Amino acid sequence: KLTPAQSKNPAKNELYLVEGDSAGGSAKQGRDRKFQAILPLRGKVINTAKAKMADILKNEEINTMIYTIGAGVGADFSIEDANYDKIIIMTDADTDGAHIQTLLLTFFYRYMRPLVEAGHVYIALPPLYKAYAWTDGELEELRKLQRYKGLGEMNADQLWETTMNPETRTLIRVTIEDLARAERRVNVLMGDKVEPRRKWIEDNVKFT
Amino acid sequence: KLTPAQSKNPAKNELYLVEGDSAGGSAKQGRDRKFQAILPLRGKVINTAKAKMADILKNEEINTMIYTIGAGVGADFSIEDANYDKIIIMTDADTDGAHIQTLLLTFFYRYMRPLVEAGHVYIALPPLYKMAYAWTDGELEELRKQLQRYKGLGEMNADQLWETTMNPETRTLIRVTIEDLARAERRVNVLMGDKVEPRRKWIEDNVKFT
Amino acid sequence: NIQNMSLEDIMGERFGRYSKYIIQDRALPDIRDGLKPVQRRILYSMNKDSNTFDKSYRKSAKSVGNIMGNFHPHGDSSIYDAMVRMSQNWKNREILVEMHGNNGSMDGDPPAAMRYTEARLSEIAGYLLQDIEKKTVPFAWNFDDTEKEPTVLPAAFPNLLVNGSTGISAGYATDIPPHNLAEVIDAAVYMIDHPTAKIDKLMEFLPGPDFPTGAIIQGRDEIKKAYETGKGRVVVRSKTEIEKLKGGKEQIVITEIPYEINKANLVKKIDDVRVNNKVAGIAEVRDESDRDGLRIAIELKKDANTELVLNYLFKYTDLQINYNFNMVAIDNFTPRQVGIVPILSSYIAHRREVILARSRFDKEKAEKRLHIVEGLIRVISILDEVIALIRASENKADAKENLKVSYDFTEEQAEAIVTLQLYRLTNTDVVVLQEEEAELREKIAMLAAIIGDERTMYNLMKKELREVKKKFATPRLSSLED
Amino acid sequence: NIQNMSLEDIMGERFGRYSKYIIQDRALPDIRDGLKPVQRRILYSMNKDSNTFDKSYRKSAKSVGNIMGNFHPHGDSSIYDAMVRMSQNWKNREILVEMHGNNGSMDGDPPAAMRYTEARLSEIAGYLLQDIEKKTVPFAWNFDDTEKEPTVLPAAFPNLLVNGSTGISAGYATDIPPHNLAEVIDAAVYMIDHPTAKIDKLMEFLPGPDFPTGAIIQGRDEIKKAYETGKGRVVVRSKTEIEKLKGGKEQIVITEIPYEINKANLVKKIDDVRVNNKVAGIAEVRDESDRDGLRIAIELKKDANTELVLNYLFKYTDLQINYNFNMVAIDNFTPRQVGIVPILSSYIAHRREVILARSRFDKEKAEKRLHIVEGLIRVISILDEVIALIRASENKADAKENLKVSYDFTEEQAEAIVTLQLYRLTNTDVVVLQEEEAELREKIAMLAAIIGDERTMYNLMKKELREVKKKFATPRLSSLED
DNA sequence: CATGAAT
DNA sequence: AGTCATTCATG
DNA sequence: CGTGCAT
DNA sequence: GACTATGCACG
Ligand SMILES: N[C@@H]1CCN2c3c(F)cc4c(=O)c(C(=O)O)cn(C5CC5)c4c3COC[C@H]12
Ligand SMILES: N[C@@H]1CCN2c3c(F)cc4c(=O)c(C(=O)O)cn(C5CC5)c4c3COC[C@H]12
Ligand SMILES: [Mg+2]
Ligand SMILES: [Mg+2]
Ligand SMILES: [Mg+2]
Ligand SMILES: [Mg+2]
Ligand SMILES: [Mg+2]
Ligand SMILES: [Mg+2]
Repeated sequence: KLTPAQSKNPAKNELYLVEGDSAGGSAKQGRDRKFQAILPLRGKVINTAKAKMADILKNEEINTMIYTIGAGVGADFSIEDANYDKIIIMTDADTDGAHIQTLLLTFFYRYMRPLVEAGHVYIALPPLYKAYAWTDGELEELRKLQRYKGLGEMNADQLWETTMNPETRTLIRVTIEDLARAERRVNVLMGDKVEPRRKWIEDNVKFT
Repeated sequence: KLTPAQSKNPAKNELYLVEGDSAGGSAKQGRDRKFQAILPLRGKVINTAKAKMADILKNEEINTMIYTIGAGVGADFSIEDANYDKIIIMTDADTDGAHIQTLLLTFFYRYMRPLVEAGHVYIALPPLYKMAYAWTDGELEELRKQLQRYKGLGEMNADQLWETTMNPETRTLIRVTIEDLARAERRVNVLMGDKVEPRRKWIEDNVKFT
Repeated sequence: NIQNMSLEDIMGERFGRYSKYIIQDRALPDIRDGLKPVQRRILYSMNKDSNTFDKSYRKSAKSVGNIMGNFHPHGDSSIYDAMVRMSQNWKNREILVEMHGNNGSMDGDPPAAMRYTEARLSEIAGYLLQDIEKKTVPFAWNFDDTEKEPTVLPAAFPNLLVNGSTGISAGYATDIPPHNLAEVIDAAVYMIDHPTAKIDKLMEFLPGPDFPTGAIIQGRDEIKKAYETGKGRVVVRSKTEIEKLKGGKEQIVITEIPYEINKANLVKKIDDVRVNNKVAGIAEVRDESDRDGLRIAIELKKDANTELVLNYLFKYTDLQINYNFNMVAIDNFTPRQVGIVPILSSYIAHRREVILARSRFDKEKAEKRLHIVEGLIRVISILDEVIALIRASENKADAKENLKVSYDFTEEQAEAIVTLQLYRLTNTDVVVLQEEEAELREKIAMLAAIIGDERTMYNLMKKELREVKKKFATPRLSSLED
Repeated sequence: NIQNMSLEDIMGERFGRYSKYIIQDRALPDIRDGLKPVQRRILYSMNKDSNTFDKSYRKSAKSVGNIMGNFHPHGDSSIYDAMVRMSQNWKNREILVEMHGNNGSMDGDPPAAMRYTEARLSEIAGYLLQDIEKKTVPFAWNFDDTEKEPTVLPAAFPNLLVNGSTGISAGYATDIPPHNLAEVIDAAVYMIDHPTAKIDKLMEFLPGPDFPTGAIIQGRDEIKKAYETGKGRVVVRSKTEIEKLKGGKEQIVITEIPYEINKANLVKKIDDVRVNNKVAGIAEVRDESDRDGLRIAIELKKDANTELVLNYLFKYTDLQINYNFNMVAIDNFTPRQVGIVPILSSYIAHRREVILARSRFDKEKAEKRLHIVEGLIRVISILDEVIALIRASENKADAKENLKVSYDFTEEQAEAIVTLQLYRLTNTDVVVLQEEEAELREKIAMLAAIIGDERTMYNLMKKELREVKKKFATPRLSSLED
């Protein structure tokens, strides 16, 4: 599963959570091995609100993930005894990419709350176009095109330049602004109860 | 792995050794569940002339053939305690089909000599063509007076298979008999043996590259 | 180099993003052609490729890869598994794909791998695509922005009800059972003539679902409820005969089972009853189905209350199940729970859009020619002078200009005229042309009427629906009771 | 109902069938284009599909499936795997396929699945296909009998030596190492002037293999033996610098490794020595390769004999290995152990048949058009009369007998004239035609010369081989020693 | 617990 | 070439 | 033992 | 979507 950094270093070391064995592969290649580890997420991450805390611990991606971070889960969780200064969720810029970010984020909010509130949890924004553009508004300005359908079609030297280089990468930091407004938001989108979600979707999703 | 026949009976029961899971499954559907059993041969089969009897007993296909025919293997092989009265090798009509037939046969010869020597080992001739059906390019050209060119077993639907190859009263069927016992040990050893030079030479002497 | 966002704000843009997509563009059928985008892409691709009911089968892998590179940017497996399902005659009431080779069984053993099977569109499938080449349906760009693709098919029959849909998404799900082609068409034809038709009356034509696995559907009241609100729980029970056996013993013989039920798992779950002896009296369970018949014999013992056993199996197995209607579909880009009425309504509205679109197209074609033909009929009256004008012109462009200015030909005719091959000069027969001028004027009048008269139009629509019914109609399989 | 067969008279027929096939049509390359059939089909197919270096990438699944349904009736994965290799620049000296996305590594890890990757022919492969549209190569029917495929490609460079092969059949196997494209061409060119060239002379142009993986090759003697008999045993050793570190510690650094060797295993197997203390003084092994450069640091302890460590690693690991030539290929349909001369000769031979075939094709084209142009030149001076004559004809055919009978045009000329679009009568310019007629006569002259003079043809073949060398030539990567 | 398009 | 797990809603 | 087209 | 075993020839 895990491809580890060469040297153990809490202050610098970064953990990359890639959506896919395929992209997990371009990551092993493009990365800087001295301080960047790679853990592929092979398939959709379990929902850690809907499922039972029984089947939650018997989950491969949940085990190797609590164990590859070395702080343990729940409230038996020491953020001081971590293994990475940063943890980076890197997915396709697609819908399912989005969904995955959404499930990983609930797991960390639910079972490693310190990590997110300590600002150690990030999300990599890969490019949408190719100079490189992230917005359809950043492209038309670059017209003065190859359209990336996912990480799988990007080459190692490119991935590094655009989204893995700690000096060339755009990088989103997850923060908890209003703790209690984040418990509702999360419990409604990811909870066991369907009806509240439908209403949320109805009220916020513009089908046009 | 094995799909058993619904009624135990060494007198009628047939064992079908099918090339591959896809077609093994088509056969599972086309068979007559009362007396026909299917055993998929998933992949190319181990050369029991080259490999070490150790690595042999540890190969899942050979083990699950020997232990479903219920007669053990080798010299501790009671023919009377078999399960089937007809063992049918059924492979695509392609080269690699031909290759498998080569490997399965060398095995029975080598580790179940009594089973072939008694005419219990058959070979199904699937149809090569459909316009009705024809087996020989000659049996074909006669139909065009009275073409789907079957590229393998996996391209046929079950009611098709049953009618042309599995139905006992409609199937053409080969019987492997041994004529010259000492002239087989040599034909088999040349072709499937560990030594390479003889086999190269036999190919040079018999195969016409034209 | 690094910018932060709220958890509250990141789960928003992510889940809304995904939700919207998986609702509009994955899991749920367009209310008019009954297709989820993957199925549509599958049919449109195979069709563009001429892989049709009347032509040799293609290797599935060729088709699938072509779908994947042109339209559906996802798993080759997902795409295949979809293709395979549209070809299983026990999941679809009317299969849209014909596949040579192992494509599975009611025993639910997996289909042969994409590399083995061949396939083509079924004849009926073509009817879903009828007239697509006449600009009858809105097209969008593919992911590539290299090729257009249809957003909905022309649906010459009403697939949504005929074939069904299921049906899991986010905030919504969908379960619509299949129905008899003829019954559905009969209902739609009635609604065409009677827009404000009430359910009770539509149900004289379309009395219930018609599963392709047949069997017995119980609950006339809930069928009504469902056709009304789009939700409703009905019962589906297996077709059972009872045979006497030479011994004072009896045999329960199952011949049809409930839609979506796995025959192999049923047989197992029943033998489990026998093996655990939860119920007294089961002697043997025998799946006796062959390539041309379904048949499970449950041999009972002597002195064994066969009513008691049959009832137990109906309760504690899938020998009998409940089927839940949850008719959700996409009307106007939106997920919408709908019953029999907005469904037929949306269909009819669609077929109207199509027939109008199609007639505008054919009309525009007829006109463009009739225009040309007029020009030609003239040219002959003045052949000598037109050749002289070209002879005197400097080049295609100048010649066209001269025909316009000197003889009032239009561009379109000046093009036609100037690009005629020399041999055409041999001819002077104005009649044949005139015959075509007539045939064309008539065709246009016919098509204009359709476009300008709501009733003429609807009449055509009925006519067509009926042809489809005469051609593809087949008897019920599932019986009804309450 | 049943026929009997000898065990002998069977294995004979069966194994002979598989023997023949897996030799001629699977595991061994054609001596001319250097391709096994699966490779040739991939190439021919992608090319037919316009999937070339100059155009966008196609999703791989699309390329594969088209291959599998048009030419190669085998596993989709085998086809993909093959295609992937042709794109890996550490196995091919001159890669034939370019591929976007994870396509493996020297660390041996697996490429992304066929659904993720995009691909297209490299510009070089284009030259492997050059002129194929021109009837320059023998075609056969495909398994379907629906489409013709090529049995060999035109090969505008000598692929077999340049990219190598390998190689496992029945009774024969093959290992041919890759070679510097420019050197092979230099050899071929000499041999063209000097048919009877001894191995020694050729070796002044083609001194040995050039591995894409680089490194040091040792054994001039065995290289000759190989280039002479097809078999030989040479030694490949890793390229190695020695860096000083602070604290009196040294570091063995590896920058290139031996062909066909897995970097990742090599690294373990070395650390394996350190762990087992098999040789005194290793501090730590570290693969420090990164996206732009290979690099293995074997840092050793203080006061450690660095020449002892290096020597041990060379002997007991794969930091240095034996490459064995086993140059086998298919000549006149037969497997054939072959050295440098049977190869280059066969190539030249083939390059001949192709240039000759091509030159007829083009001549014949140019002849036919010259014929039409000759006719169009006369027409101009009699334009009016011709128009008049057509006007006076009853129809198309009659216009031609009339053009013939009255002006001795040929059928082919008459047809051309009579099918001319009217606007052409504004293009009445003899001198442009007279310029083409000249262009044309010269072209025909040049090609006829090629066809009727072996020397003239061979110089064409050299002009071209050189053009290719100038265009694709690159520096040696592997150094030699003896 | 199975459903069917998605990872 | 089959096999393994997860999302999502529903009874 | 590992290579690469095949099952 | 990565994993697992075979054939075949060769050091
Ligand atoms: N962690 C899970 C156990 C095994 N498994 C599957 C799988 F079972 C099926 C599939 C598929 O059937 C499948 C398909 O294309 O149909 C794809 N995948 C991969 C993308 C996840 C599958 C995966 C992913 O690997 C990991 C997960
Ligand atoms: N009995 C064997 C163990 C597992 N295995 C494979 C396999 F490992 C790989 C493969 C493949 O890589 C592979 C491919 O398409 O490249 C195909 N097969 C199947 C036809 C045998 C494989 C099979 C067959 O299944 C049985 C055998
Ligand atoms: Mg994706
Ligand atoms: Mg085959
Ligand atoms: Mg799957
Ligand atoms: Mg029940
Ligand atoms: Mg494989
Ligand atoms: Mg060594």
